[PDB]
Formats: sequence, C-alpha cells, structure tokens
Amino acid sequence: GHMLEADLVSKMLRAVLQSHKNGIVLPRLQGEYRSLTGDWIPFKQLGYPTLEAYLRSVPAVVRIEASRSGEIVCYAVA
Repeated sequence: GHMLEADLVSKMLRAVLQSHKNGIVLPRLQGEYRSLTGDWIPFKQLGYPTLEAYLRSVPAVVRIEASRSGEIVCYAVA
C-alpha cells in the first residue's frame, strides 16, 4: 500500500512545508515539492487553474500569504 494521488501530493506538500518553516514562494514550492514527490504540482491536472488556486484549496493542512508584490508564500498547518 501507498498514498492515493491526491493524498500523496497533499502529505508530501505538507511535509516539505513542515520542514521549510520560512515558507516557500509558489515557484520555489514547485521546486522543493518535486524534490520530495518526484512529480510536479498536479494543479491543472486536478483542475485548479493555477499553483496558487491548488494551494488555496488545502486550507485544513496548508496556509498561504499572498504578498502585495503579487507573489504568494506557502506554509504548513497540519
């Protein structure tokens, strides 16, 4: 047994964020995420329009701060 796709990407996303308490900007997120999962973020594949929208859609496990600059920094929550 192993994680199902949506659970795999969620737990591994979460785990990178839990190590990286400084947060990771959305393109840096893609990088460090793919270092752990060996896959790119399934945003469009699951049907979210953007990397940000995928990260908006996990508020029970992950957290985000969209900066005034238009970047978004990603964080863990569980």
